[PDB]
Amino acid sequence: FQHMGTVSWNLREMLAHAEETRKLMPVCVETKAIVSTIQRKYKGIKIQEGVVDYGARFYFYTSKTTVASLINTLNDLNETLVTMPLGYVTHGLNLEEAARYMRSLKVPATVSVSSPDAVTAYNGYLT
Amino acid sequence: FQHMGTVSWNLREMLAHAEETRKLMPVCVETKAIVSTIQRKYKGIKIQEGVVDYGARFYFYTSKTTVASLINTLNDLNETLVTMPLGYVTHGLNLEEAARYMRSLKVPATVSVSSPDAVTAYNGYLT
Ligand SMILES: O=C(O)CCc1nc(-c2ccccc2)c(-c2ccccc2)o1
Ligand SMILES: O=C(O)CCc1nc(-c2ccccc2)c(-c2ccccc2)o1
Repeated sequence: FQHMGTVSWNLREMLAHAEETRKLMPVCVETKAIVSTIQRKYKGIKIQEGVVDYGARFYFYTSKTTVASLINTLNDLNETLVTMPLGYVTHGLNLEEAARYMRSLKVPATVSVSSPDAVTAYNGYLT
Repeated sequence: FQHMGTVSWNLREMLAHAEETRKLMPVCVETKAIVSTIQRKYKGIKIQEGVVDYGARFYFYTSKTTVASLINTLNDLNETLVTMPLGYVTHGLNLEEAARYMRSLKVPATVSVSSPDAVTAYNGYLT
C-alpha cells in the first residue's frame, strides 16, 4: 500500500498537520476528549455529521455508522486523510481488525496510532 | 532524537558522502535536477523504484508513495540514511510538516537542508 503510511501522532500533531494541509480528518463524535479539544481549539465550530471545514477540515461520524460504510464514504470523497485506524476502540475492534477494514481505503492516508511499537504491529496486521 | 542530525550539504556533497559511507540515500525521481545530476555522475545507472546500489546506494521513490509509507519502508530496511527532509516540496509540504513526518524515522540519519538558516528552522520544527 504505497498510498497509506503509519505514524504515531498525538491529537495536537494531527490537528496541526490537518490545519496546514487541509487534509480531511475523520473524527468520531462519541470520543469526548477529541470533540472537547476541537470545540476549544476552534471556538464556534458547529459539529455535525459529514464534512465540516472550520479550523481544520473534519469528517464527523457516529459509531452507528459501520466502519466499511464510513470507508465507502471516504473513498467517494476522494480526499487525502489524516486519521486514526477506523473502528479501533470506537466500534469495539482491536488494532488487527481495524487494520483489516483499512485495507479497503483507496484514498491516500496518514494513519496515527498510539506508540511507535503500535506502528510496527499495525503495519503487520495491515499487510 | 540523538540518532538524527541536521546539516547543510548540497547535492554533490551528499553524493560524495553517500558514495564513501554506503549510507542509503532516498531520491525522489520526480525531482528532475537531482535525477539528472545522478545520471551524470554515475553514468549507466539503471534508475528504478527501491534500492539501487550503483555508484552510491540509493532508494528511488515516486511522490505517489506517501511520506509516511516511505518512512515505514526506510525504517524496515534498517539502513543509516543521508537524506533531505522527506516530503518537503516533493509532496507539497513545507519544512515544518516535513519535519513532523521525519520524527517517525527510527534509523540513524543525516538530514541535509538547503542553507544553514534552514538547519535552525528544521531543528526547531523537529522538536
Ligand atoms: O442541529 C441539529 O439538528 C444536529 C446537530 C448535530 N450535532 C451533532 C453532534 C455535536 C457534538 C457531538 C456529537 C454530535 C451532530 C451529529 C454528529 C455526528 C453524527 C450525527 C450527528 O449533529
Ligand atoms: O525497467 C524497469 O524495470 C523499471 C523502469 C523504471 N524507470 C523509472 C524512472 C527512471 C527515471 C526517472 C524516473 C523513473 C522507474 C521508477 C522509479 C521510481 C518509482 C517508480 C518507477 O522505473
